[PDB]
Amino acid sequence: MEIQQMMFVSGETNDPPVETTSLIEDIVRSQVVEIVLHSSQTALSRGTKSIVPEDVIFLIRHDKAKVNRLRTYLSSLKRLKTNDERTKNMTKEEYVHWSECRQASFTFRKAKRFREWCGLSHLAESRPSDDVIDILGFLTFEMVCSITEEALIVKMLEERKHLFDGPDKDVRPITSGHVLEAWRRLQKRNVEKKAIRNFQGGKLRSRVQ
Amino acid sequence: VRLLHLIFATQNIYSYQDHVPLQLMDFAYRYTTGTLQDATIYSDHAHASNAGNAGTNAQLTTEDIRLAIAARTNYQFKPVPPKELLLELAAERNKKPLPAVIPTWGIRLPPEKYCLTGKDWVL
Amino acid sequence: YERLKRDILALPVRERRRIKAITRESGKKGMVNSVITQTRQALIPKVPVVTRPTNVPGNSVQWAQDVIHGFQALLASEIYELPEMDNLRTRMTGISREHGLIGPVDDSVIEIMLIGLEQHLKGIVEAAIDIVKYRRHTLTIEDMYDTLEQYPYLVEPGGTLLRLQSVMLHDED
Amino acid sequence: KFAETSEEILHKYEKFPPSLTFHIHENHYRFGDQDGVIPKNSSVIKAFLEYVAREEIPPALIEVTKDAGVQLYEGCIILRIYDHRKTYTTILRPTQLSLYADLLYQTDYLQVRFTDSLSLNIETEILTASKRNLDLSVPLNPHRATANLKPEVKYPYYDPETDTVVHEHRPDARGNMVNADTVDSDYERLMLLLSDRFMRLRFVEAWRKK
Amino acid sequence: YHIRQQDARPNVIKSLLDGVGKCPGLHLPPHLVKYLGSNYNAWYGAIKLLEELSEGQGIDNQKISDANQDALLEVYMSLQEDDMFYGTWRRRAKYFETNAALSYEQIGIWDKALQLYEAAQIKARSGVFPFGESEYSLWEDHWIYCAEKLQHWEILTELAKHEGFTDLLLECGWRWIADREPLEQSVKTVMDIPTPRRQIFQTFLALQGFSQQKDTLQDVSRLCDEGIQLTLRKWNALPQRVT
Amino acid sequence: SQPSLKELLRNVGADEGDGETVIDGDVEELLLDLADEFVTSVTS
Amino acid sequence: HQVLDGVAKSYPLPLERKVIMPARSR
Amino acid sequence: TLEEILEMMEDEEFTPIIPDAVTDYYLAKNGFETSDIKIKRILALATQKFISDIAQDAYEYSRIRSSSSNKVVLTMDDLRSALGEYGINVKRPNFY
Repeated sequence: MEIQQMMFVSGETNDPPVETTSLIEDIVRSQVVEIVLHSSQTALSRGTKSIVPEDVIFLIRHDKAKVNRLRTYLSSLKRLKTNDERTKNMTKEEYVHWSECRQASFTFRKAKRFREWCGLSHLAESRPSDDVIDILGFLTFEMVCSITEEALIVKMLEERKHLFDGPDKDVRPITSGHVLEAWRRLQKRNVEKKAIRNFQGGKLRSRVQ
Repeated sequence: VRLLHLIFATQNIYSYQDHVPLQLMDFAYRYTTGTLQDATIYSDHAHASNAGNAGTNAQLTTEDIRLAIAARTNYQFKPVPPKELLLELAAERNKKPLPAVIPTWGIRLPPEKYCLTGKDWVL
Repeated sequence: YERLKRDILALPVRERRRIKAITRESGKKGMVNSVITQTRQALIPKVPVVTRPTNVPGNSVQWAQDVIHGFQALLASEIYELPEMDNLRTRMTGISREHGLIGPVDDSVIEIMLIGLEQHLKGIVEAAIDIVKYRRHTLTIEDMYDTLEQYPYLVEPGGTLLRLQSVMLHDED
Repeated sequence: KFAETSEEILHKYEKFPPSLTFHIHENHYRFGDQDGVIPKNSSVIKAFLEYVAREEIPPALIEVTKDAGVQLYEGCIILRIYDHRKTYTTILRPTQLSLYADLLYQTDYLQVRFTDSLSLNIETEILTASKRNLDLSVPLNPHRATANLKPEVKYPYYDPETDTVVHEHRPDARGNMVNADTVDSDYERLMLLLSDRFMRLRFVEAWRKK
Repeated sequence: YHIRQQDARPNVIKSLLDGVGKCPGLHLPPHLVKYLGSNYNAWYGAIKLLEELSEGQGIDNQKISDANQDALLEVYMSLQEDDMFYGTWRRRAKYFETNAALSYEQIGIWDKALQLYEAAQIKARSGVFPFGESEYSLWEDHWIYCAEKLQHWEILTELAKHEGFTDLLLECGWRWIADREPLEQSVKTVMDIPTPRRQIFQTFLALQGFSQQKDTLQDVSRLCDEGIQLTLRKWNALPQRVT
Repeated sequence: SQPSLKELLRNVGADEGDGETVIDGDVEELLLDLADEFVTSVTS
Repeated sequence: HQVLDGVAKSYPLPLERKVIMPARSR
Repeated sequence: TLEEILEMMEDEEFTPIIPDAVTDYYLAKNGFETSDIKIKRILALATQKFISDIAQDAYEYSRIRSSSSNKVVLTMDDLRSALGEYGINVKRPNFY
């Protein structure tokens, strides 16, 4: 997941070993296969084999809609403003690296391998378009950015003469346990307004993000 | 279904309301759907699914159904009387003495701050 | 109604199928439906001992020393901490041999299991914290009983809830 | 000749050994002809001693005790303890869990055609009555099943000032108080690294007999 | 460093362990000295340390003094001097029935040696005497040492039927054409972690399978070739002077 | 070989920052028992 | 007729039953 | 905020669609009496909102069914889907 490691850098933080990136790769792959399962099932229940954008935006059906619409058209807020204002800076190509992650998503061109690495045996009689490929790029990028945010949050919530061989340029922020706690947190079950059947017994449900 | 009336006859209950057979048949349909659904999942599991590795061919022997039902009754379906558990648990309760006191001809209430004082609830 | 009901049942061609279901079914060595034998047979340890008509592969003989070792562990709730791998592995081998499998657990099972466990318990305690305070406090047993009255889908019934309703002691004792 | 008493079971049912003798010498625990020894393992013998400081036989003795002794060894037990600081003895009895265990070990044979839920139920209707021919079924008069003597009371009254008053018992625990109990040589530990710290007499004493 | 893979002439471990013994004041743990001295080399750099701790001053702890003696007694057993093995034991052992049987066994009359071992364990087993954890690995292992010096190979057949290990493979094996199939698979359970002894069982049943034509010749040449190179590695781990 | 309690305390010190210190004898035992039941059922 | 009343003596069964038995007690 | 919300429930400017009598009956059923009017109107309001949420779920899931870009009926498929997306359980009706 070289793109994911770049995307993880784009969010905020640096230096994931191969472990966290392969794990995140599995995460994103699972999320996306589930999305396409649901959307294909819904379309065929409507009675059509071709995968379409109207289902998928409504599959998210949440404030998850404003940002996705902007991404297609091109083809709280104070905090995201304030953190970016703190970022403002330059040298060793400071702002330059920021752009790389933005235009190295799977949707940029490498649509083929992104289509193949994920599941593609599904819907053998049809084949989706590249518009949904770009869409999935948007969703995968947002998922990687969110996961990273929660990992950093939990990390922070946890809180002689030099021998010259320690470089004093190495840090170890992010690992399996952090991401695991974050992905527990994000599976906040439902808003809990979808689990209000409070006094009962038994349960099962799948979930995204 | 008339056979559902025939089954009612086994328990001496000939006083139904005619919504019950619809309802219990609907129920059994729902239940067996779920059952032989997850049993089909397990039949797939023996057939070593992922994002394309092999086919999916159905046999659905009895063992898979047994698996799919034991998971359900893992959290449902009032089981055999768990007597021994209750006996030992109750011996653990039935261990410490009675108060052996005399409230002297009245009622003895819990102390206020454990009593309720059912006043009109108010902010 | 009963006579007319049977006559109408005979109106269907399934009167023949109805006539055949007179015997006692479960044409097997048996399926007992009693209680005490279910209990006992679900209480003693079993042993996966094998036949050998021509060849029963596996290349590792079955043992029940493992089941005794499994039932002898200092399991949780005596100690004050969630079990570290080794204890859990010793307990599992016991259960696998006791159910009728063979072969050793392969050191990745324990870790995924610990993972699921700690996720479970974080969920529960998050629920209780959501009970006590809305937005310096300290938590009790009664709050956990409250939240296991509200949300019982979390825990599987049996064993512990009955034990939970036999630990709610009064102040003086 | 009723004999379903507690102290009388010890006073009269005495001077004969169908018992199980225990042994203590301040460090080990033993009973009967035991080749081995039990140290202070609180996982087991404290569960035992909890019961034996009361007068209940634990649920679990029964099946081994049955298969061991063919007769003259059951109904109840007494245990022979003797210290090395005297000799002492004290009695133990059933609890209805021991009795239900007396039905379990009967289930390892003839599981079919046994009508378990019927026969093993009706067995108790005879057993429980037969064990206990000493019950105390004797009434006494209250102030509630006669007349002319109904008493007065003054707790649920009506003050003129205050509304009403009641009887409510008295603890000592107040609000915002302490909740409950607490939440609960490294040179030698370094000097013992990689240390990792009579069955073969049993298989040769048989062959020396032969 | 994996195996700290020097395993060569005056290497780092030999030169580090022989530099510890020249300075008094540090007292490295005795089962690490036994491991480092046996696995790499410098056996006599380890007996310099395991005798310095035993004799001279006392270490003022019984559990460091007894773990030193066990670490010493399997250095002497590895280098096969028995006269220092049997003289360190009876300086240490506490019963009388084992100070008699140890000394009837380094002389070499093994009939009054085994009688005083079975009469040593019945001094235990509800005897009042505490007998230690070691001195119980001497009773149950030198009962079976003298019972295989005396050549009693049918009694310790049925004994090794119950526990089940290389002792069953050793006595029942040599004391192979008809019972090859139970013997062959029981070898391969123990043929991993190989030793110079276990390859002789692996080679010989490959030789008596060539006699019946079950096994080809060439395989016995390869099995003797890769087995000799393991015998070479055990020769190279020993000291220089041939003893 | 290798050169040879802070699991629950870490499971709970990372949940909150306003104290919320649980009590043993009442609460902790419950949780340990739940964990035991979970492992037994799952592996079965 | 009454033959079917005499025949209707099915005595159905389940496949599997649970038994509430924790680890600690056993 | 919050205090405006019980400044407002008292006067007629905000009186939930659920009549006071019906909510009084359902308070009483599940065991609650109090001589305030705010709280009852408030539980009324929350329930109104929850049913509105399943309403919009049904509306959109009906709007997907055909022709994205004999009148409307909220049938068992629309309901099966929305109730399912909640925690409300499976609706597998049948015939025969």
